[PDB]
Amino acid sequence: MLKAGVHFGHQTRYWNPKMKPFIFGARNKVHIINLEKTVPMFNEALAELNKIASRKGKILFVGTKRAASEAVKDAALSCDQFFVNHRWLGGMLTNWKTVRQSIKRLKDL
RNA sequence: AUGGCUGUCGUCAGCUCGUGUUGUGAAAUGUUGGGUUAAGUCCCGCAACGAGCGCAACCCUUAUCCUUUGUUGCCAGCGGU
Ligand SMILES: [Mg+2]
Ligand SMILES: [Mg+2]
Repeated sequence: MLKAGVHFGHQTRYWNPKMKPFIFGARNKVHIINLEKTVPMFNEALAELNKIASRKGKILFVGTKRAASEAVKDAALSCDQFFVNHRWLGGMLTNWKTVRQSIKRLKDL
């Protein structure tokens, strides 16, 4: 069942009321998530996620921070899988048709 | 009442657009920020991504050197004084 050795929870106060259902925490000012509920979402997650990787995988691994950027430009970068490892230029989906040519310049370059 | 022309802030760094986003809306963002430039100059940052007019460059001149050209210009090495 549990696979996350030391991923436990995180984040002291700064919590978000909406995150009670998945919190069982306490230990020292910072709450532990609900290890026993995290996983039941690897079900459904990787499921409906796989259920469209076969329907034809088009993903986009959004993840940024000089502390994980290329730990995402990884076997994630590789497969049926796109990504963004730095500042997410805003409107890049909603303005893909202005940005599409921001690509044409990348390649032409 | 005007065309054309001209002073002027000021060769100051400014003025805008599309698309995206935001607000009920006038509008906003972009162009609020951190540096730096002569500069909206540039670099980082950034719900914006991109662009046009201005900044800059392309023009004249000046400072070095090469090619060509030697009269009306030049005289280094020559012969004539
Ligand atoms: Mg400019
Ligand atoms: Mg100019």
